[PDB]
Amino acid sequence: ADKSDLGYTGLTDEQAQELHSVYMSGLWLFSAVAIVAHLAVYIWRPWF
Amino acid sequence: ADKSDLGYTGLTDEQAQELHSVYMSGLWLFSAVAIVAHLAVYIWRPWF
Amino acid sequence: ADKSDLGYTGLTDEQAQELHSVYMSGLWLFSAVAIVAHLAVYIWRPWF
Amino acid sequence: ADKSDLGYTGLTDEQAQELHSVYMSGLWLFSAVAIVAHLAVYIWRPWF
Amino acid sequence: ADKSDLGYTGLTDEQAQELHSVYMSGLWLFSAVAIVAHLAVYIWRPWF
Amino acid sequence: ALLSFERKYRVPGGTLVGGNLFDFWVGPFYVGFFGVATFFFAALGIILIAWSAVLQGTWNPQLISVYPPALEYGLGGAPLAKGGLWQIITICATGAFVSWALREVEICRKLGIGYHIPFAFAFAILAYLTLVLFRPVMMGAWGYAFPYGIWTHLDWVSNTGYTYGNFHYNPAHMIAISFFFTNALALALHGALVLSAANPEKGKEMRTPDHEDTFFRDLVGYSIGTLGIHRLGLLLSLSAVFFSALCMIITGTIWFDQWVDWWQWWVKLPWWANIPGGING
Amino acid sequence: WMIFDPRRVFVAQGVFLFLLAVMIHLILLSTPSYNWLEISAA
Amino acid sequence: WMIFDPRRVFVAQGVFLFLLAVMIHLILLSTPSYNWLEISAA
Amino acid sequence: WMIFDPRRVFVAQGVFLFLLAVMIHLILLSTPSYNWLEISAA
Amino acid sequence: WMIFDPRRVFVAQGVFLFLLAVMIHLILLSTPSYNWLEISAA
Amino acid sequence: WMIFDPRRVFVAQGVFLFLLAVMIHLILLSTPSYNWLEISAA
Amino acid sequence: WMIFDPRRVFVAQGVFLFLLAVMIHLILLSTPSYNWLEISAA
Amino acid sequence: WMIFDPRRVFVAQGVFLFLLAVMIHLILLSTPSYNWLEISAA
Amino acid sequence: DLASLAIYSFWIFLAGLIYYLQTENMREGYPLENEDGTPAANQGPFPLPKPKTFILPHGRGTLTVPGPESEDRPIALARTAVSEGFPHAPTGDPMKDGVGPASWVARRDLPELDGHGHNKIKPMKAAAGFHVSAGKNPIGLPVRGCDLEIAGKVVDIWVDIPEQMARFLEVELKDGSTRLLPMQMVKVQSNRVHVNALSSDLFAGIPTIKSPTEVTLLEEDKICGYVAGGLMYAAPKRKSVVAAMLAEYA
Amino acid sequence: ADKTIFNDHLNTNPKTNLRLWVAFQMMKGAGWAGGVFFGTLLLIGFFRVVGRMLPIQ
Ligand code: BCL
Ligand code: BCL
Ligand SMILES: CC[C@H]1c2cc3[nH]c4c(c3C)C(=O)[C@H](C(=O)OC)c4c3nc(cc4[nH]c(cc(n2)[C@@H]1C)c(C(C)=O)c4C)[C@@H](C)[C@@H]3CCC(=O)OC/C=C(\C)CCC[C@H](C)CCC[C@H](C)CCCC(C)C
Ligand SMILES: CC[C@H]1c2cc3[nH]c4c(c3C)C(=O)[C@H](C(=O)OC)c4c3nc(cc4[nH]c(cc(n2)[C@@H]1C)c(C(C)=O)c4C)[C@@H](C)[C@@H]3CCC(=O)OC/C=C(\C)CCC[C@H](C)CCC[C@H](C)CCCC(C)C
Ligand SMILES: [Fe+2]
Repeated sequence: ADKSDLGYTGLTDEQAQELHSVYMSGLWLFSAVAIVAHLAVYIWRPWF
Repeated sequence: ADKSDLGYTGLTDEQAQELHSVYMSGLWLFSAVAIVAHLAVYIWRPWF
Repeated sequence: ADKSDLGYTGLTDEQAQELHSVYMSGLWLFSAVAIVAHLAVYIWRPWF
Repeated sequence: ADKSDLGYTGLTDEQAQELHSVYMSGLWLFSAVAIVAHLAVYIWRPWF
Repeated sequence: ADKSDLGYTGLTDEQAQELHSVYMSGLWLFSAVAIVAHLAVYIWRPWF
Repeated sequence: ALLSFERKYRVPGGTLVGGNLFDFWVGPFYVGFFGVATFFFAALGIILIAWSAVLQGTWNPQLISVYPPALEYGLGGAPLAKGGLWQIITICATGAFVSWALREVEICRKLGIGYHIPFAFAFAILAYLTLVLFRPVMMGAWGYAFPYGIWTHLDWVSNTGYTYGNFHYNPAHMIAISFFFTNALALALHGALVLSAANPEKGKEMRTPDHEDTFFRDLVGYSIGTLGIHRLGLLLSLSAVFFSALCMIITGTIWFDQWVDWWQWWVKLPWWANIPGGING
Repeated sequence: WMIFDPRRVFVAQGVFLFLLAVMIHLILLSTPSYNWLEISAA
Repeated sequence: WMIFDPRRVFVAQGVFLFLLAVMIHLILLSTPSYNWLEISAA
Repeated sequence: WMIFDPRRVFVAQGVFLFLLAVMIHLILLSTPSYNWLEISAA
Repeated sequence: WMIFDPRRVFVAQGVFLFLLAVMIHLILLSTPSYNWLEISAA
Repeated sequence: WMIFDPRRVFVAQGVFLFLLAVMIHLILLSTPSYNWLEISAA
Repeated sequence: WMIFDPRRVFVAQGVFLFLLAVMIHLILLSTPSYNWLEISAA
Repeated sequence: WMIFDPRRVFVAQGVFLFLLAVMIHLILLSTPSYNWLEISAA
Repeated sequence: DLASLAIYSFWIFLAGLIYYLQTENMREGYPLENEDGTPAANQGPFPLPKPKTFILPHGRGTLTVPGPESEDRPIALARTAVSEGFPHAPTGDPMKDGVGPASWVARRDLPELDGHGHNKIKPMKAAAGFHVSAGKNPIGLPVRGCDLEIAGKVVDIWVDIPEQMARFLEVELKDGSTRLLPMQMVKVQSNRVHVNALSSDLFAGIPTIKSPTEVTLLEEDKICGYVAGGLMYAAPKRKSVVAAMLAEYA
Repeated sequence: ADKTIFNDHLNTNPKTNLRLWVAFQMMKGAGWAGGVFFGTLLLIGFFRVVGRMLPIQ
């Protein structure tokens, strides 16, 4: 079933129960897994 | 409330459906799975 | 909430809804994640 | 059902159809069946 | 002399109205003083 | 087995989210959620005294050695018995330090005794870490570490402990000793501050905390009470370690030189600068 | 009777054998003369 | 549910394969006579 | 739901990070002068 | 009016900049004299 | 709440600027590039 | 408000400078390039 | 009280006679003459 | 003496010092009893010693210790597992039968005595020693329970002399029927108090101290134990409590 | 307002998530911060974040 407004859907507040666990925490721990890797990659070994 | 006799809990009929289907099945789903897997373990590599 | 039978819980037929997607295909595609990798590590370069 | 005094628990037949029915599984699969492992042992290899 | 009025603390909401203003609004009398004296050190003496 | 009053205290829970799946009382011991964890950690760990007993040499924990990696291999691994197999022992050790101090909470939340105990082992968690993690990650490789033994890391601390001249010139070290000899300074009178009142000499009526205030005010001029010397045991016994993990978090990684050469930063002062005085003069 | 069936009969066998098998492997790996990858290094 | 699905095997098996992954990274990436990426100098 | 949850970001973003990581692998694993895993014999 | 607001407005800006930026990344990767770690080579 | 003001926060405006000003001025008072103080010698 | 006035404005403001003035003059007493009084010969 | 019974023989006495056995063996298995295990060839 | 002598008067005279010491710490508590009132499994390799005579500080009798060990006080746990090992659960609500996280004991009716001839713990309206007579002085402010709601008003202090300390914080109810509450859990910051143990509609379940000035050693068991009762269960399961009971720092 | 079973609500527009939640609970998460998640962040996180263009030669 769909509603009316924005986002609806949405689906307020299915916009803050499913865009939070895997959208934020999925991409924030895709930023807590990617940034860290670089810190063994930036200098080993592009400098040669 | 807790009862009395043999034995609780429980739970007749569950002497041959609970303590024989996930209890005596272990004497098979691995005890014999050992006997077949050991045909590829017992000879690797005690003989050099 | 809980039943009495077996698995119950269970919980038929969630014993085959929550132990089919992540359990069966769980140890199946992990047999395609861990095993297919073996075929490029057996010899490169344990053979030295 | 709660108890009070010596020497419950105990007691019966929570001792008869239970404690008699599980302890011999630890006092036979390791008492006389442990002398069935003595098979490939008593001759291999005390005598060289 | 702090942020607002009698009494503090304070406050409810608070925290959403205390630690967002001591680094930006308490720094609106400093960050604007910082904006100017940084453009001159975009050339002297980063490059010697 | 359980005690006589251990009747009312028996209640399931304590563990977090999942249930009472792991909390079965095996004997006098507690096997909570971190109970079977330490069962997993203590079973593999006895083998780690026996592994490099066929790779390094001897089979007796007298000279058994799984050495730390070398100094320069980088941010990575090692050989094996000389680092690689050493690299596996720690996360069990520490993985077992952790599964113990935090299986206490499955008893702390289980009843209602305080959470200042997942903590007094965390100065032991922050005292064994400073020799396995805090040091050898930065100066080159995991080669800056001690051996696990009981006679190997002995001839590693002395005849191999004068790299910095003498370590007594190390001020916090010596303050983390101005903190350590004071532990049994206040266990020696507090372990005897409850002993001799029901057993005075034999027969006499028992003392109360007013005789405590005519024995210790009749001692050393300071009587902070009886709750001032359990704030005077947990003040003797946790901190000789952060003044030693600070005697070494700036020793070797910044000062791998003589700490006997540190006590010439004190004689340098504009007032008595160009002046040789005594002994020095 | 008693013990468990819906609680502790599928888990007293999972990490229990992992506490008796996969950490038993470390004995047949404490070898480097046998070993299924350290035979060549002898 | 016999086993616990969103408990024992959703964040407790992801580290159970993480259990046997990196401890062996300090054996096979180790070994005193292998490497095959480190000794690019000798 | 603004976007699709069990459709566009449970495996479709799993081929979004996967579509990036490996197409560059054969640029960084490659290169005529980096390697540090191939050139260890010659 | 028309078009899509609960559909093709969060999916016309997710595979459109990725089809104008990340595919554009390849031409500034087509440099190996510039390039953000090839400077060591040239 | 959970952040003092009559005791804690008063010292975080008067001398926080005093510190993070001169504390960064510390290491740049005798250096072989920027200078701009001890240049006054010729 | 909040913090005390006659303990940070009258005399305690005077030690915001009393030792804050003697410190900067305890660095340049054994210094030649300035001095400006240590020698008064000619 | 003082001395009970039905717990010592299950997990303690089995490792009391064994404890009474263990500190005896590694000397008579290693005496200048006895041993009786390793030697059976010559 | 010699190079090989003195290490033997030690592998022996002290090899039983974990043995002699353990029993001296295994006085109280032992013997071991089962889950009903029964001569239990055993004691251990360091069994409990037969006690010596204990003289008490204010003539409280021939209380030898280990002393009373039987089942005097009421206990109410419905035995879930009749087998010894698996835990037990209370009857109705666990904070009424007194079983689990909230513990107490039945003692003799003589409160803790000092040596002056008077009792140990008294309010500020039982010791005119230190008072209020300068500026504005805070002994009378509102409070808050774990439910995150006002609980009462505390306007007094139970004084101490030998330790110069405090043990309770007395609450003036709307009525006056006495109540009590411990001392170390507390966490006060500004102008209102916050306790994070019991909800603000479970404070009357805390016994009225038979006297508002006296604490008999009999009473001083549940009175500092009911808060521990709310440190285990509290609180299933969803919403506000998850943002209250968990997390935090201190 | 109340379900009787415990001490919260299902949904309803007003009253619920109105001025609770982000008001009282995790108010310590920020007040404690500005010194712990800001003070241990001046010579370590910056120690490895500049490496990006400079060591590339
Ligand atoms: C057995 C071989 C040596 C020796 C081996 C060692 C070793 C090893 C150590 C010392 C240490 C010390 N030794 Mg010694 N020491 C000996 C036996 C003694 C005897 C004695 C025979 O009765 C005395 C009185 C001392 C005296 C002392 C202390 C001054 C000092 C730290 C004690 C401490 O922390 O306790 C705390 C309780 C106290 C009452 C002491 C507090 C007194 C003041 C505060 C400490 C003065 C030290 C110094 C000046 C610090 C400045 C003080 C500041 C004003 C706070 N030693 C013999 C002669 N000793 C430790 C040390 O720090 O080296 C100097 C150290 O690691
Ligand atoms: C050259 C000789 C030097 C010197 C050589 C060294 C060296 C080397 C070191 C020190 C270190 C220290 N020295 Mg010094 N030291 C000297 C002599 C002394 C004397 C003395 C009076 O003689 C004293 C009192 C000290 C005191 C100190 C401390 C400042 C510091 C201790 C840190 C520590 O151990 O915490 C650490 C706490 C722990 C490791 C406990 C952790 C507990 C863990 C979590 C649990 C383990 C469980 C276990 C595995 C299981 C076993 C139990 C079984 C189940 C039965 N040194 C002389 C001056 N000293 C150490 C240091 O400063 O670095 C921190 C150090 O490395
Ligand atoms: C400043 C902190 C001080 C401290 C405090 C402290 N230690 C504590 C505790 C506290 C509060 C406990 O509560 C806990 C305890 O049980 O009380 C004694 C403990 C403890 N302190 C212990 C030892 C210990 N503490 C030490 C030091 C200190 N403890 C500090 C002085 C030291 C020394 C002398 O450095 C030792 C040897 C244990 C008896 C006990 C920790 C109990 C525990 O956590 O067990 C978990 C371990 C396993 C499950 C085994 C698995 C590990 C692997 C299988 C093998 C480990 C390899 C490793 C190299 C072991 C080698 C040991 C030695 C050869 C070095
Ligand atoms: C079991 C071993 C542990 C231990 C036990 C122990 N220490 C003990 C004792 C015990 C049982 C005491 O009974 C005794 C004590 O009373 O404790 C407070 C003591 C003690 N251990 C102390 C220190 C100490 N503890 C140590 C360590 C240890 N002691 C171990 C941890 C050490 C070491 C490591 O060597 C030292 C040095 C003291 C605190 C105390 C000893 C009390 C004493 O003998 O002092 C006598 C009093 C004086 C000498 C007064 C003179 C003061 C100055 C010498 C003169 C200058 C000041 C004067 C005021 C001039 C100013 C003029 C004025 C007139 C105005
Ligand atoms: Fe004590």
